[PDB]
Amino acid sequence: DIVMTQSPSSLSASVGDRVTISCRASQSISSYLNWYQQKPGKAPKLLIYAASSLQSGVPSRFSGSASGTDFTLTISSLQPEDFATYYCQQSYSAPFTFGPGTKVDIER
Amino acid sequence: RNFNNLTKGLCTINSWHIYGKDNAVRIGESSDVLVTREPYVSCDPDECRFYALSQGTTIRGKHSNGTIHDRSQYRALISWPLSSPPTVYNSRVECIGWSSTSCHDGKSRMSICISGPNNNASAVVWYNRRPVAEINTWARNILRTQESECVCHNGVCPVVFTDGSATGPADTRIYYFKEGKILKWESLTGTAKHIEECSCYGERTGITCTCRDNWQGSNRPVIQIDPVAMTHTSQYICSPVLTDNPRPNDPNIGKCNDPYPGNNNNGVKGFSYLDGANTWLGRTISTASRSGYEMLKVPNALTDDRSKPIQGQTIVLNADWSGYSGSFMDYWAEGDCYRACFYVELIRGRPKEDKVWWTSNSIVSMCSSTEFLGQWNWPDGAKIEYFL
Amino acid sequence: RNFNNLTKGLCTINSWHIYGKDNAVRIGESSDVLVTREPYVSCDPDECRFYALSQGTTIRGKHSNGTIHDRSQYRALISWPLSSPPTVYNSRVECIGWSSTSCHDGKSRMSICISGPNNNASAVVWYNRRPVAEINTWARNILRTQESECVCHNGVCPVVFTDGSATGPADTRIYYFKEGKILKWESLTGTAKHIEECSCYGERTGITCTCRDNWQGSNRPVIQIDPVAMTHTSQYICSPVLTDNPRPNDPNIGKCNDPYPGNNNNGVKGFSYLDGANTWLGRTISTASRSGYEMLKVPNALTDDRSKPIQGQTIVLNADWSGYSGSFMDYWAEGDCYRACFYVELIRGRPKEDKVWWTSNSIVSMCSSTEFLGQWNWPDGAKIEYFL
Amino acid sequence: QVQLVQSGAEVKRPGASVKVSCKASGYTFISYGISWVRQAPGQGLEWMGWISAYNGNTNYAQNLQGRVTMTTDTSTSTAYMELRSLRSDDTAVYYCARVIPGTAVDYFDYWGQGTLVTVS
Ligand SMILES: *[C@@H]1O[C@H](CO)[C@@H](O[C@@H]2O[C@H](CO)[C@@H](O[C@@H]3O[C@H](CO[C@H]4O[C@H](CO[C@H]5O[C@H](CO)[C@@H](O)[C@H](O)[C@@H]5O)[C@@H](O)[C@H](O[C@H]5O[C@H](CO)[C@@H](O)[C@H](O)[C@@H]5O)[C@@H]4O)[C@@H](O)[C@H](O[C@H]4O[C@H](CO)[C@@H](O)[C@H](O)[C@@H]4O[C@H]4O[C@H](CO)[C@@H](O)[C@H](O)[C@@H]4O[C@H]4O[C@H](CO)[C@@H](O)[C@H](O)[C@@H]4O)[C@@H]3O)[C@H](O)[C@H]2NC(C)=O)[C@H](O)[C@H]1NC(C)=O
Ligand SMILES: *[C@@H]1O[C@H](CO)[C@@H](O[C@@H]2O[C@H](CO)[C@@H](O[C@@H]3O[C@H](CO[C@H]4O[C@H](CO[C@H]5O[C@H](CO)[C@@H](O)[C@H](O)[C@@H]5O)[C@@H](O)[C@H](O[C@H]5O[C@H](CO)[C@@H](O)[C@H](O)[C@@H]5O)[C@@H]4O)[C@@H](O)[C@H](O[C@H]4O[C@H](CO)[C@@H](O)[C@H](O)[C@@H]4O[C@H]4O[C@H](CO)[C@@H](O)[C@H](O)[C@@H]4O[C@H]4O[C@H](CO)[C@@H](O)[C@H](O)[C@@H]4O)[C@@H]3O)[C@H](O)[C@H]2NC(C)=O)[C@H](O)[C@H]1NC(C)=O
Ligand SMILES: *[C@@H]1O[C@H](CO)[C@@H](O[C@@H]2O[C@H](CO)[C@@H](O)[C@H](O)[C@H]2NC(C)=O)[C@H](O)[C@H]1NC(C)=O
Ligand SMILES: *[C@@H]1O[C@H](CO)[C@@H](O[C@@H]2O[C@H](CO)[C@@H](O)[C@H](O)[C@H]2NC(C)=O)[C@H](O)[C@H]1NC(C)=O
Ligand SMILES: *[C@@H]1O[C@H](CO)[C@@H](O)[C@H](O)[C@H]1NC(C)=O
Ligand SMILES: *[C@@H]1O[C@H](CO)[C@@H](O)[C@H](O)[C@H]1NC(C)=O
Repeated sequence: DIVMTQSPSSLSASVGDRVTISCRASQSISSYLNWYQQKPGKAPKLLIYAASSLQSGVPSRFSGSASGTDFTLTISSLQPEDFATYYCQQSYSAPFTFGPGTKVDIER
Repeated sequence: RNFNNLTKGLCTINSWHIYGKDNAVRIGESSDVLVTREPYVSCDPDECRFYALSQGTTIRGKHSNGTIHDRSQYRALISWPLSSPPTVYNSRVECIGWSSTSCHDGKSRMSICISGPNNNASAVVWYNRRPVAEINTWARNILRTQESECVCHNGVCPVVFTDGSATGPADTRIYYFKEGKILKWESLTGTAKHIEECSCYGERTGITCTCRDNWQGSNRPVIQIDPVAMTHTSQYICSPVLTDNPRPNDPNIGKCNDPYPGNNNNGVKGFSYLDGANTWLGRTISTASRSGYEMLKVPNALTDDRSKPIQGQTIVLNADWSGYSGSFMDYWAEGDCYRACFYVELIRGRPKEDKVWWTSNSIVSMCSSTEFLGQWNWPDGAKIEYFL
Repeated sequence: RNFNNLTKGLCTINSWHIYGKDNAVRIGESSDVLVTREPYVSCDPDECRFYALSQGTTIRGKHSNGTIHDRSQYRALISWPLSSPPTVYNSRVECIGWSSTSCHDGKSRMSICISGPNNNASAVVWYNRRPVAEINTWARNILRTQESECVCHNGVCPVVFTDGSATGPADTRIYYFKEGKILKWESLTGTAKHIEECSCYGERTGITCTCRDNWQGSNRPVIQIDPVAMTHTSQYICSPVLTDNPRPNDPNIGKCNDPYPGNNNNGVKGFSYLDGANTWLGRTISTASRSGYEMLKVPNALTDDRSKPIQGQTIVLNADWSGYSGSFMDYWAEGDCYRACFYVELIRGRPKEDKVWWTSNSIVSMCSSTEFLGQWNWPDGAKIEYFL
Repeated sequence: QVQLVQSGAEVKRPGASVKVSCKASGYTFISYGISWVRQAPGQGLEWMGWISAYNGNTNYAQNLQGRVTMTTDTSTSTAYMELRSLRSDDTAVYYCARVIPGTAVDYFDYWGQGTLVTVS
């Protein structure tokens, strides 16, 4: 059982308001963690791979890092278009698993 | 004399040191320095010289306007003394053409130049400064070659040629030459999918070439050539460290028998030294454009798809401009191993600087050492403002 | 051939005569003459050449602005024929770095260049125009060397290196090289307290070097080197005649095992020939700045702390500009003794002339004779106005 | 342009099997691996399995074993996945995706639009 959690499970922020989303693996997965973005009705999109490598075509506002088994995804400003559920994937070993996902909603 | 025989191994590489630098662009501000591009370095038994393709005009002249083109047919391969600028009054012409390669086999020098239209192109092979043999075009689409030093063994000098679409499955041939004559040629084999602009060095019998894939990926192809057998194979460097430009950000796991995707139809010439734990890779620093340059020590990069750097050295800052790079060796030097060396083209002017109508380059080169030496970056140092 | 062996003695010196002069600054007014500094002279068995550190630009160009700096890393050691200007179209590059030394051992030439940052600096030793060996920095503060011809005996060429604060007890090492390899090195010993920029000549077995003390005084230090034993000692020149610049006005009694005070943290490279009653010292004329230049005959200056001049010759007037000076000898010349020679750098431009943004030098050199010849001063002769 | 195109939605009764295709375009099919995930309504992504690019060795999620198989047709550049003995809780959108090493898993970068399978 390759275990990972997300924190916050949910959050919200005003557009332009910088946020951070974390994932915590039980196991020492090292760099083998990818981040996905999913919008309703769509297949998940990729943002970051191998802990901190940004995927080409992904806006520069996205970045991330890791320490121990704690991985984070963050943004610079919050884009009107990046409200989505974010997920971490543990690619370290089969079975490959995902965290439950973190939903960022819009602050009201 | 006799022919050079590749019997020694490669020296341990702990660090790199300055070998040469011409400062051609700075000098050219007020002197008769030729506009050049696509340099390489080559050494004869008693001399090292710089080679480059000249545009037939000085930087400061009016015919430098528009030298951005890769062929004008006013282009020629010239040679001048190590670390001197390529001036109009000290250069020797080796041959004429828009694409070339050259080397010394221990008795004399071979030079190959490609000239003509993109369709009815042709290559002329020179030896000992006389034309000897010619090769016509076969796929009818830009015959092109290495732009680097060739390596000979016992008189045999393998040369890589490409002919065909640069964004598709162009064909490839390897020719084996001796004293300018053609002894054999082979169609490309192995698992590499697209090859252009190979950089080669010899070691302890056998030639290793790092080439570029301009079609499908950032993991440069490698050709392994046996000059005695006149046979070869090919594959990609397995390491997750990507070396082309533009390139994807590095993955955890690389690929070996298939190109690594994300940046299609592009790339820059480069090199590597593949020697197990003594393996070093060169690359640009920026992933977006041709700037910066660094050397990374990456054990077993050729075969280990999870290998990572354990050391490195900065040559050019990402704040500076870079360009094509490649390898060379002095095969007549005394000692029990060959000292690896490399060069980097530093491009100034167009296409990045719009304040001038020309494009030109400076040359910086480095050689390895077994000592751990300190580091310094090497900008070309020209002020573009002085040309404006 | 074979190696040069220092078996002959020094010729009697009665007077000095012109050996060479390039007039580089005057010529450079309207020609492609490189900006240089810190020259020296060296001779191979059949040729004498000038050596200097180039700033990578011509005097008249726009990159000459700011060449006042001692290192830009666009700097290289170049060599050109005796008495010709250091032009861009006739110079050969020996090596790259901001500090250097070189000499011929009878079979081939050794050249050493120091490059890189002030911290992670390094030296590369070249021989027969190939890199051979390297030395890293040890005190981490400006590795630096002689800026003069080195002297070899039976293949062994001692070289002095300094690393450390220029206003404090910097360390010092002497390396013994053969064919570019390091055979030995020693920490500095004897009573000299600070050593930089040594000027050396060989005679009747043994090498004498006059060096500079940039920390505590005007009585230049001397290193006495035995190239066979690879051992050395040191002391100061005892004579009351002071030779550095800036310097105190001369006392009646000098010092031998301790620097002579009054002008701290400064000085200029210079030389002497120490030979008992055939002893000659060189120095600037002004005590306040680097102007003028004269030779004084001062018997037993090395050991007699009350010795005074008994003869002399003016080379440069105090009305002219001077610069670094040093010694050299042709060790392949026919005859029963070595003819002593020396050179003087004539600096023009910044930091003394604010009308230009560059700094540059001309070279004047002299050789001894047994005859009593007349004298003439030798200004560089450039009009600064023509560059304004 | 790399694309992955999946079969449209289907409804099955429990005990039935369903086969979902995923056609590849824009790249060499056999050089990349294929994997599947499923997303039950309101849920995250459950990995189904991964099939290797050159030999089809496969690797199935443990909770699905005995009901799931994967196969590819290299002549049509199309991947297939099949579930057997369906239950109402297998309702999910099934997605196909491409993996960069085709011999190892490290980053699934291309995704199909998803196939909705309803079991009732
Ligand atoms: C005087 O000169 C000397 C000589 O030049 C100077 O010393 C040099 O200083 C430079 C500084 O840049 C170093 O280069 C970097 O090296 C790191 C790798 O670190 C290695 O060395 C560490 C040193 O300690 C040990 O070795 C020394 C060697 O003698 C020894 O003395 C000491 O006692 C000790 O033994 C090691 O600790 C380290 O290993 C550790 O970590 C391993 C990780 O898994 C672990 O396995 C080991 O067990 C151990 O724990 C290792 O050996 C390089 O990473 C770095 O390169 C990155 O950063 C530069 C900075 O600009 C960048 O240009 C490179 O491209 C690269 O950048 C990364 O991020 C980019 C962001 O976009 C990305 O694009 C890049 O692709 C790259 O991506 C990252 O992630 C991907 C994917 O996950 C991954 O593939 C990439 O590799 C990378 O991680 C530099 O190379 C010199 O090595 C060092 N040389 C020597 C001989 O010391 C000295 O400082 C000078 N002094 C002064 C005063 O100036
Ligand atoms: C054609 O060419 C020839 C060849 O070049 C020309 O002849 C040369 O003319 C120059 C003129 O400058 C002379 O240079 C000066 O020499 C004096 C020293 O004098 C010596 O020579 C005298 C000559 O007579 C004897 O020798 C000749 C040689 O063949 C022989 O032919 C003749 O028959 C006779 O034998 C000697 O008399 C004298 O010794 C005497 O005094 C001794 C003192 O104690 C005594 O012991 C002896 O017994 C005897 O009594 C001696 O041998 C140098 O002093 C002078 O240098 C000073 O002046 C110059 C001028 O600018 C300056 O640049 C120097 O730095 C130095 O300046 C002093 O003052 C400065 C003020 O700030 C200070 O900063 C300096 O440091 C220095 O300081 C003084 O005090 C300190 C401290 O106390 C002390 O240490 C210093 O030494 C100094 O005292 C010049 O060197 C040539 O020597 C001469 N050469 C020859 C071969 O003749 C000829 O003229 C040309 N013809 C034409 C038409 O142009
Ligand atoms: C370099 O050649 C170009 C091409 O002829 C020159 O630019 C042209 O200048 C004329 C002047 O009226 C304009 O009408 C054209 O539209 C310009 N063409 C382009 C492409 O801009 C250019 O000035 C030349 N540069 C130098 C330094 O001679
Ligand atoms: C040499 O470089 C200096 C440094 O840039 C130039 O001097 C500057 O000229 C600008 C012109 O507005 C002034 O604002 C700066 O204050 C100047 N700097 C200094 C230090 O004076 C100088 O003109 C250049 N000289 C030449 C001949 O090109
Ligand atoms: C190079 O190796 C071949 C192997 O047969 C040998 O015949 C040839 O003479 C060698 N060349 C030299 C210069 O030793
Ligand atoms: C130089 O002197 C040494 C002393 O042993 C001698 O062996 C050597 O051959 C001499 N060199 C020449 C060129 O005579």
